Amino acid sequence: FPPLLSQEDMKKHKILLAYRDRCAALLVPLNECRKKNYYMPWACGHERHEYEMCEVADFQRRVKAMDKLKAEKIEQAKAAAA
Amino acid sequence: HQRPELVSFDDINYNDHKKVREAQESYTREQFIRLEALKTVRKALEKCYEESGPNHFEDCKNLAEQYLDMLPTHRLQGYLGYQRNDPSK
Repeated sequence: FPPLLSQEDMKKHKILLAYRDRCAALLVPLNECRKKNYYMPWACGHERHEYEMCEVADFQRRVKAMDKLKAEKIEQAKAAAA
Repeated sequence: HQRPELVSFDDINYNDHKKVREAQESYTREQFIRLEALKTVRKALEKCYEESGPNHFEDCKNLAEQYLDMLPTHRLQGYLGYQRNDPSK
């Protein structure tokens, strides 16, 4: 789960917009990997996958929002005939 | 080094030609002073940017505010026109 939404840590952990989303703090274990390591694919198998699964959770709640919007538009298209 | 005294160009009745030259010299120097202030602004802005990384909105905006204010000014000297009877543009 997205644990937090900090802002001054989110500035000092010098990250950019469109990484400045939810699940943003999980880049802090990631990039600290990537510079202590050399950001190869044999760098952080677990630690990348953690942030990846958090992104998957955000994707699925976006899919639920899509469900809601399509349901509302179809119900309005139903109601407009009466 | 040396610092010539500004003459206030609009004040000396235009025959004492050494004073006229020193007035236009001084006015052009004042132009270059505001120009070098603009150069100071740009040298500050580049340091704010390369310290900021992605942090435009943090602390680098307020440079850019008076930067794009100061840039359409502080450019030319021309001549302080006599009467400005006919405007255009």
